[PDB]
Amino acid sequence: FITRSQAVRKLFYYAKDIQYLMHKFREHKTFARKLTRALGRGEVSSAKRLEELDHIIKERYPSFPDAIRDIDDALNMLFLFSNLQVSSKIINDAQKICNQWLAYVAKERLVRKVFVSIKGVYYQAVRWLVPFKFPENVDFRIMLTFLEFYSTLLHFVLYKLYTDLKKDKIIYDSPVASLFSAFVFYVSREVISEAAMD
Amino acid sequence: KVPPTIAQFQYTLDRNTAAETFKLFNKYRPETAAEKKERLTKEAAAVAASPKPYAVKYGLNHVVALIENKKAKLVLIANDVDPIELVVFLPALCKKMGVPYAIVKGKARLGTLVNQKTSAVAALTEVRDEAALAKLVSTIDANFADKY
Amino acid sequence: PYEPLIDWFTRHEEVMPLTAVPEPKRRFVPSKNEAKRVMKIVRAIREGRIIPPKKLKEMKEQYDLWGDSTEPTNEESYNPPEEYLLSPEEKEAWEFIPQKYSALRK
Amino acid sequence: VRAESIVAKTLATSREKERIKRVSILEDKKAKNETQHIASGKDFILKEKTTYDGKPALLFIVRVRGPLAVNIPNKAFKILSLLRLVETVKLTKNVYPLLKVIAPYVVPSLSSIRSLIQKRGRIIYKAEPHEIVLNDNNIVEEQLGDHGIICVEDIIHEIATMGESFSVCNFFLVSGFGSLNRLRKIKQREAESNAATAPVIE
Amino acid sequence: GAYKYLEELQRKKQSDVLRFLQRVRVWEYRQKNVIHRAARPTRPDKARRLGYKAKQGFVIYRVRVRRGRSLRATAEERVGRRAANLRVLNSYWVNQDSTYKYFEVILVDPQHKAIRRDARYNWICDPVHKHREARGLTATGKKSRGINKGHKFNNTKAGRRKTWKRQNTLSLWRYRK
RNA sequence: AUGGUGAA
RNA sequence: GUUCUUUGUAAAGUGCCUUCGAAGAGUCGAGUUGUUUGGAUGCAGCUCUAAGUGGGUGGUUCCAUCUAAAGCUAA
RNA sequence: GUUUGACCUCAAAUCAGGUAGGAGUACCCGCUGAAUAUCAAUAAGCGGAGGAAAAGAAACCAACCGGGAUUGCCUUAGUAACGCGAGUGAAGCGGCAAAAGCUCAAAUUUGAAAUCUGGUACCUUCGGUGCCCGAGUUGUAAUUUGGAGAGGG
Repeated sequence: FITRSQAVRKLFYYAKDIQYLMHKFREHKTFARKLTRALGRGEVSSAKRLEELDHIIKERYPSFPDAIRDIDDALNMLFLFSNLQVSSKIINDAQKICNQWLAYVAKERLVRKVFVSIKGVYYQAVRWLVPFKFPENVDFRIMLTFLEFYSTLLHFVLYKLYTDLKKDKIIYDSPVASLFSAFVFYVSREVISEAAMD
Repeated sequence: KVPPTIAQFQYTLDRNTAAETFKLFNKYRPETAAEKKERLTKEAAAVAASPKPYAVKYGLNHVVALIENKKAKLVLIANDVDPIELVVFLPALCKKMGVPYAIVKGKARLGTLVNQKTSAVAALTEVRDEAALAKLVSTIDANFADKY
Repeated sequence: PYEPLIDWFTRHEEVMPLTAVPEPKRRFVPSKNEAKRVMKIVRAIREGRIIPPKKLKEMKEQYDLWGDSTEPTNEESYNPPEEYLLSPEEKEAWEFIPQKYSALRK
Repeated sequence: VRAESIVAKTLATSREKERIKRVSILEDKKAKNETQHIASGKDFILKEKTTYDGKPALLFIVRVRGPLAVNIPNKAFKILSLLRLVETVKLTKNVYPLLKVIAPYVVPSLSSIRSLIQKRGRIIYKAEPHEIVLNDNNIVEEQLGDHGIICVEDIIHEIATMGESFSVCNFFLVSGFGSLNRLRKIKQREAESNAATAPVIE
Repeated sequence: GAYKYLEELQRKKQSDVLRFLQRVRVWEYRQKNVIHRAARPTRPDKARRLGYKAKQGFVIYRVRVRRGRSLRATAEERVGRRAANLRVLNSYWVNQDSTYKYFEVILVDPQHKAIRRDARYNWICDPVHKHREARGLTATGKKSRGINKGHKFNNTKAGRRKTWKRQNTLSLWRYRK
């Protein structure tokens, strides 16, 4: 059997299912040298002109229910990044994705179990976890790639779920839905919120 | 130890004055292919009274045509041209015509400021900034011609 | 061997330019090539095969890829029973632990 | 090092020192209310032009890190040291004359303020210089609970509101290299780029 | 134009500057193969007046030939044999010494679409021009053939063998003269 | 004489 | 013949006036050595190597005719 | 900078788009080539093309009241000339067949490398267009090839 290192270099695994798998990431390397050439030329207009995973998702998850297998880690990473050299735009996008998912969950109220813990507030719909709203005191490149893949998957997941603005400046099926219905709660500094009074 | 007509190169403008000359020349970068194409497309769309453009002169044949007419005020010459005969006579021609000339190391460096991979020579005829050009010419003269 | 050479000719500056063929009008007039290119682009726009850059800016401006197809905690609560909380002596051998807290805010 | 750097430093320092001197003279003359030898007796702030209301409004402070060629003067050095803003109070009548001086060296809603407070999370704690994180709310109670702050959320609310923790907490609380990172910095330089009588630029 | 200056400078072949240039270039070439691809000609004026143009389709080759079938003819034959897919148009001398003589030959590729669509150069694409040096149709070949006008080339004006055949044939008409 | 054949 | 297009202050020609007005170098040439011619020419190894109102080919003071050392082209 | 870029040079890829060998050979072109003058620029050998090949529009022929691309025939002519011995042996003019002139180097498009190869999507597909990539400034297009030619009115 071909060793992992040997197979990676050629591109322990079965050669039958790996040889055929040899078929833009590589082409993107040319952009670095083009940018270096533009910098050497001393003119930025050419650089501006030069500047101006759906396929892998389907094979990994041929059907929407199959996403649930990795949704655990996907939501874990997304929520971890939502509260965390990652660019600020990536953090904002991760937070927005999590907020949209939470809003959709609240719309359907598809929640069954919850557990507040030291690690974080656990939830069940599928189980997912989110850390507290406090600062978090490793090679982030792997984390960045995992976040990108999970965000790409969650984009399609949210699109499927949805198919089936001054607040931005401030921010039956189960007993959970059956209970607390019409019980409008008021939350203090620790539904109406006192924080909005500020 | 070579004939005097050779080895006139390897004596070149100093780092500071060379950098100043490059900075001055970068102002008059000719419109690259993309910029000219987009500007022409914009003009055509607008159509669908004009000032004379200013840019550096770099073509060796074009520069030599401008040279000996006394129009060229300052000419830059690369010292690493493989056919040295193309540039052996240019300093003497400039001296005879009284046109200040400056030898700058690197044909690639000379061409990098004119949107070309390489450029044997570069010359300026028109200016936007005349005082700066005159001061640069005087500095180049005092630092190159009076020394070597 | 490489004796100095005398600038017997370059020592006197050329008083007058050597060339001829007085300045063409095109040097004092906008280039005709620019006008030709502009009119060619205008013709292309008329034929509808060229999009103006302003329209390109507007044109510079999510699907069901699957459709129908055939293919835990460990009691680490913030207010757990005292038995769950590891004793201080055993914390040295432990080298996440359940801990007792007054409330969620603490 | 070449003389050009020191020459530019001296020229920029002289220019900015004269600019600060005119601002200080104008402020001193305005304090006397003798609007007979000054261009503008009133005060303005620029977002567009906006009048500087006497209300002690509170806004976030940002560092611009420049002009670099201008060596920081002694007055600006002291002002930044007191405000500890050297590293890269309120808008009162007595604070404006000092804020305007450091204006070239420096520049919200609940959403931004809450996130900033809960993310930065500086807490002076005993080694002595520890400032790591908002570790636990009990730390605030122990160190600051005597003032009526049971958690960091109280500090956030009192900062957003016109409370006392806004003042008390003062004693308790593209960026890369390589070829790929040069184009973004060059683009941001356009946004990166001052009369004494002109309004304060925000 | 500058090309006039280049021609005038090249006229004084024995100048100390051209001597230095030649002795440097010959030494530089001595470290290279006998036949190799040249990035650009060392005598732009000569190549330009010989019909060479700096466009996709033209190729410059430098070949070394033993001193002492002319040397230029041998160089052309060698480059044609090596460059079977290219057509030899013309060549010019570039250097000489006591041991070797160097010539530069410019070649045009008829397969390149640039040459095929070039109205001023597509003529070489005709099959009748294959291996011009082989038949001595080049400038050096024609000169060696004695092709020219006047009494000095009466016996070799056009074809040294053809005249012998013509003067050896017996023309007989249907009605004898 | 020209060009080839085999033969230690 | 039939039918759509041209266009763009686009490209040429005629006569006049006006200001300018480039020309294939290790090439021509001489020397020598091999070669061809019934031609003394040409071809070829090598020392040297030419000028721009210049150079080549022919005769009694020179006069007649072209502008080589690049190439394409049916009959 | 106890670094990072511009090129130039040199290698490689089961890279993409291309061409080269060889066969035939009466004629064509070049090299070589026997049995000091003669068989002889023949015989044989090698290399390179087509339906024809080569040559071709004079640094020509002539010394005339001049002709004006190359090529083939008659004539010039078995003459001039030579080896003056056996022998070799032209060419202008004249008549006929057929006729076509052109393209670069050379002096600035510099008020716009205006040029071209390749990739991509279409259409009216021996090609055209929008975009991109690369070559080109050590010169790609137009304007001039001595009959002159070029900037202007």
